[PDB]
Amino acid sequence: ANARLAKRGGRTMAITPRHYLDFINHYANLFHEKRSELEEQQMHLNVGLRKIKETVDQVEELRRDLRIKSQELEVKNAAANDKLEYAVLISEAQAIKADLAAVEAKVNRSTALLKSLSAERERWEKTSETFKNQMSTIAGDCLLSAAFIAYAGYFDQQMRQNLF
Amino acid sequence: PDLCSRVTFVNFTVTRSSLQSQCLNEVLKAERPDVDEKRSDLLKLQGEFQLRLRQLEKSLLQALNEVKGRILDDDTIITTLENLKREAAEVTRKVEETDIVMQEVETVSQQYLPLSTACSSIYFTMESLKQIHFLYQYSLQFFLDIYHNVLYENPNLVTDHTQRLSIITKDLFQVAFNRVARGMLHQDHITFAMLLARIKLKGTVGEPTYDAEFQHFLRGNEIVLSAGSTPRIQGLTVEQAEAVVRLSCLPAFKDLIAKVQADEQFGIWLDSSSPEQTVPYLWTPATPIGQAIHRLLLIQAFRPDRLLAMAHMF
Repeated sequence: ANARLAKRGGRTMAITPRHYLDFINHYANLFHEKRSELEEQQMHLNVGLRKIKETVDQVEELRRDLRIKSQELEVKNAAANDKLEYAVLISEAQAIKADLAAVEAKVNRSTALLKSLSAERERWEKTSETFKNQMSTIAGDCLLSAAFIAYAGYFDQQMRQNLF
Repeated sequence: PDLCSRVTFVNFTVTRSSLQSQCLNEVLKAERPDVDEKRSDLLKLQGEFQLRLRQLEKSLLQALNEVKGRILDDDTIITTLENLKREAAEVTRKVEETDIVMQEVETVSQQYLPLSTACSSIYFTMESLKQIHFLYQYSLQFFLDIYHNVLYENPNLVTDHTQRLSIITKDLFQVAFNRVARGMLHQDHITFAMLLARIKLKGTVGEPTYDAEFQHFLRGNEIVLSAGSTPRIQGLTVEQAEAVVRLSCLPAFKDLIAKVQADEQFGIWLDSSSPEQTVPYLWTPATPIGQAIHRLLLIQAFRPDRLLAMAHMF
């Protein structure tokens, strides 16, 4: 490219092996920092997805407890109707129904939380799947970027684009 | 090379896109100040909202990273839900600002895109102008001073945008030619006028971009000529014959030899006298500018002496 510019008749600067050493050092530093960044991002995404899985498991456990103790309230109400001591049974049924209200409110709130966080999950899983492809291109991307950042600093936009 | 080895070069040149954006912003400020200031405010608000969205993504990642427990049994996750809801609402509110930005940018584009294209073309012509005589070299501050003259010194200072844009454009072309040719030799004034004419011709719609005949008019001597081709010597010499053969490759000039042989009575409008005022033949309809281009090609083929006068009248 320098020879072509000289044949064209413009003004050029002679290149030196210092530029090659600078380019290779930039390649090494960029490769290391990009590898660290993607590794930290994947670690954070894995933590987030594992915690979402744990939250879904807790939601399922809450649903199972809700239906089991709903059946328990139904059985207790049937027993109280058969036995129709009574005041204590009524108080126990009222306490169980208040627990049902609290548990159902928590279940609905957790379901709303899951619905709201599904929009983040549907992209987080896609990024985690795309990580395998995006980690295999880091060498070529860093080579291109280091070559541009250490070599194409003197020319104009057209010659920068031509070299790239 | 001793200094070149030790340092890396960072060249801050000027690009067409940057110059077009800068000129568009300047003409917006000097033409529609309210639109310009509200566009700047909307861009700033969009940038800070995108920054807020990225901060929210980072905060959600950190909150889901560093609580170490069950999400369903905590109140920090409840605050997280509240934040997700409220800032999903502001993401929803982003759309109306985006629509207003789209309306503003489409109005600005449809009103002042050819002006900014002319801005870039004229400045790049002025920069490439140094290849001729290497004495005059102009900077970007010269162009910015030209714009401070154009946008702030208006005859009949109209208050109508449709006429004002055309007035600004033609005043720009005239004062650019004046301020450049004031410090530039008379031998190249016709060259700069031709370049400005090419810029305005490309800008103006109606004339179909006369690239092929302009390329032939500029590079007709360097093209390969026919070998052994001997046209008629009834009223033209060997140089005129060679020029006619070279020009005959254009789609407009098909029956040139037949036409000049049939028009024997018109032996004066194409040879001798002053052919600039009256030219034979023609350019299907043709624009006056296209007819001028065709007559200029005819002048270059037949009487190359009158090229400067014909360029002046073109």
